[PDB]
Amino acid sequence: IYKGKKCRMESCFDFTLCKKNGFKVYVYPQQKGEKIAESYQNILAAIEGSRFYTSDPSQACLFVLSLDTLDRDQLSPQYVHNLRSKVQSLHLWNNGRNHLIFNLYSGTWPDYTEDVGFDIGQAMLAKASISTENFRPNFDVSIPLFSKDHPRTGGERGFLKFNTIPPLRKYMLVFKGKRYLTGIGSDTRNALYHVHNGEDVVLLTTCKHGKDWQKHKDSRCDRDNTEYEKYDYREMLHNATFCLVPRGRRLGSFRFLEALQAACVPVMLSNGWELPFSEVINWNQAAVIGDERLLLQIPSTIRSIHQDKILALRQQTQFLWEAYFSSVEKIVLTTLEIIQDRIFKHISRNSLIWNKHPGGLFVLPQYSSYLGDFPYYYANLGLKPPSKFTAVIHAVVAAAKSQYCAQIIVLWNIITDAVLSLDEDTVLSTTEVDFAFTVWQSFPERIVGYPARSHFWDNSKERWGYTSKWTNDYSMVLTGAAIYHKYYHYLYSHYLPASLKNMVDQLANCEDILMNFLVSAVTKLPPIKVTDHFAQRQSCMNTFASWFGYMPLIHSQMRLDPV
Amino acid sequence: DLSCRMHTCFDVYRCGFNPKNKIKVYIYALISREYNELLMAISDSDYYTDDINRACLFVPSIDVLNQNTLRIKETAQAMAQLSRWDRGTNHLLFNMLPGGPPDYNTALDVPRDRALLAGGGFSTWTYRQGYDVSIPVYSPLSAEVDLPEKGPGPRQYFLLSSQVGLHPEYREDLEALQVKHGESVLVLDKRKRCHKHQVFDYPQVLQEATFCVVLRGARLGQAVLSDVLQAGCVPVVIADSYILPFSEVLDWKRASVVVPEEKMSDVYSILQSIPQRQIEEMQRQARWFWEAYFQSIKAIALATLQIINDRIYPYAAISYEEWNDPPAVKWGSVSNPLFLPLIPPQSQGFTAIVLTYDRVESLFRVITEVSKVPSLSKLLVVWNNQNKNPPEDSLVPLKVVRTAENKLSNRFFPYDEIETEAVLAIDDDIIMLTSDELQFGYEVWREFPDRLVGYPGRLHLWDHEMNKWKYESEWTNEVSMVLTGAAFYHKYFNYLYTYKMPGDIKNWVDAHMNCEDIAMNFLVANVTGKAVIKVTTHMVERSECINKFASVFGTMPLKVVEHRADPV
Ligand SMILES: CC(=O)N[C@@H]1[C@@H](O)[C@H](O[C@@H]2O[C@H](C(=O)O)[C@@H](O[C@H]3O[C@H](CO)[C@@H](O)[C@H](O)[C@H]3NC(C)=O)[C@H](O)[C@H]2O)[C@@H](CO)O[C@@H]1O
Ligand SMILES: *[C@@H]1O[C@H](CO)[C@@H](O[C@@H]2O[C@H](CO)[C@@H](O[C@@H]3O[C@H](CO)[C@@H](O)[C@H](O)[C@@H]3O)[C@H](O)[C@H]2NC(C)=O)[C@H](O)[C@H]1NC(C)=O
Ligand SMILES: O=c1ccn([C@@H]2O[C@H](COP(=O)(O)OP(=O)(O)O)[C@@H](O)[C@H]2O)c(=O)[nH]1
Ligand SMILES: O=c1ccn([C@@H]2O[C@H](COP(=O)(O)OP(=O)(O)O)[C@@H](O)[C@H]2O)c(=O)[nH]1
Ligand SMILES: *[C@@H]1O[C@H](CO)[C@@H](O)[C@H](O)[C@H]1NC(C)=O
Repeated sequence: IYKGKKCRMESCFDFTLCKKNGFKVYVYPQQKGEKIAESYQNILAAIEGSRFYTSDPSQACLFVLSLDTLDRDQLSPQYVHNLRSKVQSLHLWNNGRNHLIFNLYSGTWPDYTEDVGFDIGQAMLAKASISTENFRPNFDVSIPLFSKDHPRTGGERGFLKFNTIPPLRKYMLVFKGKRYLTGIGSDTRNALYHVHNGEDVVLLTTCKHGKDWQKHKDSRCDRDNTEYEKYDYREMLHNATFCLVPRGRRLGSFRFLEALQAACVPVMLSNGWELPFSEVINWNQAAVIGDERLLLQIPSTIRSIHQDKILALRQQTQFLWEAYFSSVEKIVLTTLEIIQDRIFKHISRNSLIWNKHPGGLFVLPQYSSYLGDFPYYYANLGLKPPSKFTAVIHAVVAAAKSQYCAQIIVLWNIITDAVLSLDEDTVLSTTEVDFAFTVWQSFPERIVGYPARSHFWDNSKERWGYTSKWTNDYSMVLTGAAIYHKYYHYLYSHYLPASLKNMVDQLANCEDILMNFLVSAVTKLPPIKVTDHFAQRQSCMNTFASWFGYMPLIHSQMRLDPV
Repeated sequence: DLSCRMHTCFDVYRCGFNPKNKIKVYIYALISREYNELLMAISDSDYYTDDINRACLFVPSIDVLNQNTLRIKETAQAMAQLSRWDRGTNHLLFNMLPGGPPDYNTALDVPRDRALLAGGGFSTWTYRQGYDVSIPVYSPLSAEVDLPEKGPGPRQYFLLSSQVGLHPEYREDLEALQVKHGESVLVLDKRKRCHKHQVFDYPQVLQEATFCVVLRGARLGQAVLSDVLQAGCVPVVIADSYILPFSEVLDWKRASVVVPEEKMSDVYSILQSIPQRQIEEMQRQARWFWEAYFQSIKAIALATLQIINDRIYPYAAISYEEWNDPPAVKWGSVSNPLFLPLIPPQSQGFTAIVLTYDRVESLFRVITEVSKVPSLSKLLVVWNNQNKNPPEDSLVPLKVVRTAENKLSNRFFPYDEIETEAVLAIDDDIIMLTSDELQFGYEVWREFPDRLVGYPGRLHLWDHEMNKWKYESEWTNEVSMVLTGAAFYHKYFNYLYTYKMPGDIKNWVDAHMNCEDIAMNFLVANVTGKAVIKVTTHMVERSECINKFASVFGTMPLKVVEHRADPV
């Protein structure tokens, strides 16, 4: 009845397997004899490198296949044949009950439908280009369509280095893409010459598709081709305010991710396209959604958009790209967290966490579903930072402090939000602690501490460095005399995979470095300084950067001092 | 047709772009007082128009909300005979009882091949995602009795369940929970709620519990939800597959707790895991949701039409914060427009603006001292005197601008000649600044792009004797304002001062010739919600300015901080 195409979580899913508070995903082993694409290798590595990965099939309540399902067009070279038999012959398929199937392309040439090929059954599919009429509202996940060269880890850090007012550029609406003479889905692109204008709405098209386009060409293509080679595509997206992202053969396109990297606000024209992560992300804040049926009056609608609205849309586009779309690892983690936020619908993330800084991938609701228990959402609410802090001392002396100090915890080998981590070899006066906490009250998201160290990029060894003496700037503050949020403790314990912490334990140090890496990654802001044993730090930093994919540490040469 | 969405079965040629981005709703001319009040609320709004050829949506004058005596065939005949059916391409329908005595279909049973439905109880299977809207079910008890606006806090009971005609399984599980825990869970039996040897009044008993249980007895949507929200207790919907009303825009995760029907014996343990602060937040959110969306039929109609209008004009959709903020936190909210944590590089600089009336001998010193700093791009000088002309050919790029009128607020206009983001406003009187100080100020602004970075430090204090704010500068123990003289700030702040300034503050500062820095600080501290960074009848006028600015805003946006930034 409800177990067919109209599957939902309460019908086509086994909550009892996930009833244990242990949400884990299991990856099938490779057959070592079937071709596999690089994008699916990236997806599998993202799942396997995640904290949700487990080897034991019994413990996991989410399954992801090892067969390449991303490319499901028989005209493509990554199509895998006889996949129906290979998916029905699996021992743990179980009609695909708790199975997550990733997909990026589907459909044949005459009609690009959702021809996944094999019987999905009750499994949920994270398809790239999903029509809203064929999308399960709370079961499927709409994911972006990424390239084979899309980064596995790290990111390109966006494009918008300056936030300029007025939020306008040399052109307004831009599009340099192929127009298809024959087929399905080229109506909107072919009807762009109607609204093509001067250096305000510049819409370029190309008729050179395939090899038989000459027979089907018309008189319009001759002029278009010469004018097509006038502007560079990457440059055009950077001199533009609104980036048109119409429908080609399929609803999704690579141009959406390029519009978000370029910081231009995308104006989607694809009718009925479930936008990437639509169920958790508000797409009226980072993009303009306009029907392609009203194509002629689109530029007037774009002009009607106020400058403050444009500024908000551009910044939201930048944040959304840098949060949920920068790398395929981020996409996979976003899909997995969206899955996780449907098992226990009281320990999940609200719509404000997904659509505001730092994003849902760094806000774990298992810690708390109350926005006041996090350091990021004080201004959005009418709240103030907590006035008391818990002092945590790790002992392997003086400990003279009474003001602002609700309790002292000494660890031998927490109620308040703020946590003071102190090393027994560090002596700090109570006035200094009070000043540090007062500074922290203005910046609850960051780490406020007295010791500070910075890093450098040595070209000779192509290796990240670590300096600790007479630095002209800094990008890390040690946790030995620092104030931060207890949610950072929770995030360090329950977010980073076991390998980094294991190496930290075995090397007897490098926990503060990883803490600073984590806080700089989540906040994207530098910390604040207030006023043989040297060799392994560089290896620690290199390993951490390799795991992250980039160096989240950001330099800063300020120093907050009392007046 | 369950497959219908707004991109296939809806018509967008009929209503297109208009300067006022509001859809226009036309009402046909033909019973329940409910539908009469709904139509009257729609008519007296901004959406009602005539000239059917110009409006987009249509709301038939046929009784649809009550399905007990709906006469489904008669309703289908009426919809066909509407003479403007057009396969129901744009028509909007309202319902709150989508259930039938034989079976509860959780949706309207009329054909409605493409009609738009605003129903009360929607399942996740019978609800079109982007097409339909889930509306609250209206309980007359909301307006029949006016419960006191009791504040959040501790209550006698913890969990409560005041429903009539539940299924035996639910009641048995609730009674097991009550005998297991006791003194916190109160299951009430059959406007009067009768426990064993004790009587409670139904509207007012809900005020004594911090959690109220809403179950699925029939139609998947119960009128008890509105009463639970009105009384302030957090609703615990244990009706699985139920889409909460206005879940498209409202955040029900901060106002209610949803527990699956299977884990009903686990309800108490789940509710014990919630801290008290989130309890208070959820109670306030529930009260706000009732007073804004559930209170009257007018609120329901307005919210429904507004959601539809946002769907048809996505670029104009109202903000999430406007959707789900009580006015208290709405006034206390910030919503910083410059929220991206990006650090602009050294390639660009700052367009320095120097405002002068007279003293063209310190101004040359000012230009000489400012020009020595690196990263400076454009040294704009604004000339306000209508009488005295600037020295021509006696003065890296420099532009001198003449003002139409001599107003002090001409240093804050957004000039198109500014191609950078940082703006250094500096006056002639300030001369004890070196190049390194300005350079370090710019460096500090790089990490704090959305706040003032000013060198002078002036604060404000509260006076008990006069009960009015005062302007304090003699002693420095904390800083709440930095004067616009030698103050780095974003050009968007110039835009805000020039255009988005509430009240008559711009006119007032123009008239009084003084107090521009205080107004700038007020506006920036309100818009950004962050303090300022200091880098290391005169007084009466400043105090009067502070008091006036506090009066116009309704509060004091300034925040006291004891920290300054200095070179490492
Ligand atoms: C006269 C006539 O009807 N001709 C068509 C002919 O144009 C079709 O040929 C094309 O096949 C292309 C192909 O490479 O197989 C196909 O490109 C698509 O497939 C590649 C992978 O092979 C994908 O990477 C591309 O993204 C995808 N291109 C898109 C999205 O347009 C192209 O679409 C076809 O035009 C032929 C089928 O092969 O059918 C007739 O002969
Ligand atoms: C930034 O400025 C805006 C206005 O420009 C401030 O909003 C105002 O906030 C005050 C309270 O802080 C509101 O006063 C209240 O008015 C209601 C009636 O409207 C009254 O019943 C209350 O007792 C209270 O006096 C005022 O209405 C409100 N104005 C608007 C237009 O929203 C905002 O608070 C400022 N932000 C900061 C951080 O200072
Ligand atoms: O001058 C051009 C034209 C296209 N593209 C790339 O081509 C893709 C989209 O073009 P196309 O018309 O092929 O889109 P499709 O309809 O094939 O998805 C994107 O990755 C663009 O970056 C490009 O880089 N430069
Ligand atoms: O009619 C006038 C008088 C003064 N100013 C401006 O007022 C500032 C000087 O302020 P003031 O002399 O009060 O500074 P202070 O003496 O307090 O340091 C300069 O920038 C002038 O351009 C002005 O714009 N119009
Ligand atoms: C678009 O911006 C880039 C900046 O990276 C600039 O080099 C280019 O010249 C601009 N385009 C045109 C047509 O000038």
